Amino acid sequence: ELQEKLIAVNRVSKTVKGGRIFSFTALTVVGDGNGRVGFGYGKAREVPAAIQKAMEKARRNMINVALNNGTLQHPVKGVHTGSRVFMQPASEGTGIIAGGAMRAVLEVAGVHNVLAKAYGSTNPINVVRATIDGLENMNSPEMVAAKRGK
RNA sequence: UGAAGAGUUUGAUCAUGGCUCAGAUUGAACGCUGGCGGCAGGCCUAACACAUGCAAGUCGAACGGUAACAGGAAGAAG
Repeated sequence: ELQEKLIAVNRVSKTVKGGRIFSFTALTVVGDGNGRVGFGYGKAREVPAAIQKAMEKARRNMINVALNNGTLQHPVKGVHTGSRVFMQPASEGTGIIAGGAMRAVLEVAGVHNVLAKAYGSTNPINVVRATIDGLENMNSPEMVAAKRGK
């Protein structure tokens, strides 16, 4: 299945000793379609090449996440320095909501049922890794079943 | 009876930090402009001040009476 997404495109326009920049920086997400998620970043002269520079590392970057029935069931926080994320379970027929970064990271996890909010710096390249830090913080009833007793 | 986001410090970027916008209520008020109806609201101001009128009356099954209308009678007459 295809799940891969583009979060943001940013145009670079400053002047340097090599001349004036005409480049684009991209941020993307992919995952494995079975339990892993990841992201990638990259700058290039053309947007399809920036997207590929990002996608090729977004196809390598992985972390495993406990994703019981493709849904969130507990309240969870995530952090990266100035950027914070908070995610909670939604009701029947409700879900995302929130900034375009969280909206993409949850699709590569197969999830929709989340009430999401961001706090502090809304910076995209931090709030993405703060969302992934919040998925390191995600737990499952199937893993707690292997912890209980003894 | 349930959960955000976006504009914005620069030659850049990331923190830290304040500013801003889509929204809404009202005895509102102003201007352009205004087809029907129902329901609601309509002197917050000068606790400053009024000509005029209305707004709180009524019972004769408590009653001395009779200003009137019916009915009888009397009578001035007609």
